[PDB]
Amino acid sequence: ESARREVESQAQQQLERAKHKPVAFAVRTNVSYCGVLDEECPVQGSGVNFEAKDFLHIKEKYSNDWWIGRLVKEGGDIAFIPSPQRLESIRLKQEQKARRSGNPSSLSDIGNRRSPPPSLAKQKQKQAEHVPPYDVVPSMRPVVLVGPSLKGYEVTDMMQKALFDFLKHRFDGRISITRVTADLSLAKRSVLNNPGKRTIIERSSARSSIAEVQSEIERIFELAKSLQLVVLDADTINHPAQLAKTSLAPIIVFVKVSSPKVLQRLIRSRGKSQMKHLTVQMMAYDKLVQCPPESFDVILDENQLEDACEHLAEYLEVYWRATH
Amino acid sequence: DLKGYLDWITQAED
Repeated sequence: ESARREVESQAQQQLERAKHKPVAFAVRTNVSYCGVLDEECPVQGSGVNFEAKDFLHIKEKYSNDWWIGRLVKEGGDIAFIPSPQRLESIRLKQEQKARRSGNPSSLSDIGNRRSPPPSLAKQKQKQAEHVPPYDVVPSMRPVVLVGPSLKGYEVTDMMQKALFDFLKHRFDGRISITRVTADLSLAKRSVLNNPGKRTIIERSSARSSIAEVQSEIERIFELAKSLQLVVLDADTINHPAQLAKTSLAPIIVFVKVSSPKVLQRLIRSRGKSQMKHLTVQMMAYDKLVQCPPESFDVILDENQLEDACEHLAEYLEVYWRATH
Repeated sequence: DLKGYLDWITQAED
């Protein structure tokens, strides 16, 4: 076929020409699929072998069924990612190879109950939750420091502030750090079409601060669109589970004390205004370490400042190189 | 574990 070979040359030429163009936006996957095994790809052999919970970058537009993208790994080339409708179509192909998909069981019962597949056997139903396979996540995952206890107290604030200072100085010219006083745990996507569109409604949500929470969500996306590294300084985060179900998916960096005895001796030497909060502070210390390590992204358990700083720096440096 | 977590916890602001 002369049509497939000619469109192959044009597609390859487009990839070479577009290899030096700015990145437009990014999405996040949640299903295990391969971009090479599919026979509908316009270019064969240049697919992506991605897995569940992977990050892809999109630069230009191809069509309503396919897109051009590249991985976030070091030295990642350009691959093709199926469209959400195409992924929905290929999801239906995964559940059709089975013997049955609707109500009629095939337990040696053939010839009596035909039972044509109703709407319950298609994608029209099962819309109670309808988790989207593709989500419009920010262009990069933000960096957040959490623990070992609640923020706003003396024991906690300098440790992140000094760590922010080291990140700011080492990444001079490529860092943009801002303090978000608004809440970040209420970043929802399937609540309503437009919750509190106007502030003059004088409703429960119109007069509340919820509209401020969602307004800051788009600010992060635009800030992440600048390609510069961003670290959030919010003090409304105490557990990765509160931000786990959000679309931000930040880099959960956990710094922890080696022993509770070490922490309970640091609080004593701080000042009389801090032992009043010792009881509540110790509550967060035990509940945060009870979270499994795999929930967090990178751990900071070193007892020396120099050991942890470059341990975190190399994780951030490799991300900068891999995403370029 | 205490010496490294005491100077750093105070020198950031003080």
